Amino acid sequence: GATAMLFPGMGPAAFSDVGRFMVTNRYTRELLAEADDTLGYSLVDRFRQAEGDYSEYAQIAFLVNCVALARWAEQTMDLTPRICAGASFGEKSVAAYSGALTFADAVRMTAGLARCMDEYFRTEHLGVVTHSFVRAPRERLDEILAELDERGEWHEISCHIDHDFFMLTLHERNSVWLEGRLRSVGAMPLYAMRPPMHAAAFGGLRDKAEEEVIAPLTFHDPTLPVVADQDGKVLTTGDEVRTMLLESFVRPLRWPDVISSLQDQGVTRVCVAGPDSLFGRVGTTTRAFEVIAATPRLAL
Ligand SMILES: [Ca+2]
Repeated sequence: GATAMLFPGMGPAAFSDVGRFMVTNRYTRELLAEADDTLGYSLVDRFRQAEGDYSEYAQIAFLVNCVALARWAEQTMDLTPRICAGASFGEKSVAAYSGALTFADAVRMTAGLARCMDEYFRTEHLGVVTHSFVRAPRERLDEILAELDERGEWHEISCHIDHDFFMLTLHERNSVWLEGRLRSVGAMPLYAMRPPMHAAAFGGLRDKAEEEVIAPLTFHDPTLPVVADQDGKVLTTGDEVRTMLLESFVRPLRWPDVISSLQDQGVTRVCVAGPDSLFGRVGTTTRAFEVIAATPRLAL
């Protein structure tokens, strides 16, 4: 059966988890030089000093790391991937990986989208945050959402990851409460992310992103097909990859559709390229495929 290259969503991490990998690995070093030129700054140095978990600098560095690990894994393990897919942030990585964007343009886009989101969320949708959690069966989830409904609290399911694994976007006045409620029913809160992602309510952000960051870029046809993360559709053109990146703002990630599409495409093995402890480990993926988890730790 076929091998697919997969790019994870971006979780929070410390510079400390990857710094040594970044400056020592041959593949990261080449992409960093290209990144620094594009950006006009030393990414490693800015990332080291950065605030929070999702700075512009941490996002570009995650880009660098995932694409580096994909190349490293192909070469060192003689993978000849036939198809690829990215989840959430990983759409940006797969855009680079598939050559739908030059690596420089992918860095430009990633930086631009980071700044665009930062500016948007500093004057719009104030207080919105995205929560990731596991061991939350959907019926238990639905109970929590029905309690939010009773109090008129806005929310959207931003990611469907597994049967019991989701990301929920809502107002931060409900964050601590949600964490408690999840723990009440045996679920496990993982992390709270800002900027938030994937929500019908983010149409004005999609527009701004389109105008300021994405419209100016030249997309190229991918060198291999790309399975969209909104719905599992197989994509073969630059335009489709562009559309995917913009749809990402307003449609949820549906990882089960990505996995079942890949099964339908005759995939039996996947490599998950990047610092990840979610996408390479979740049952949705492992129940379907043999997984290679190409992490900084494996590469070292
Ligand atoms: Ca209320």
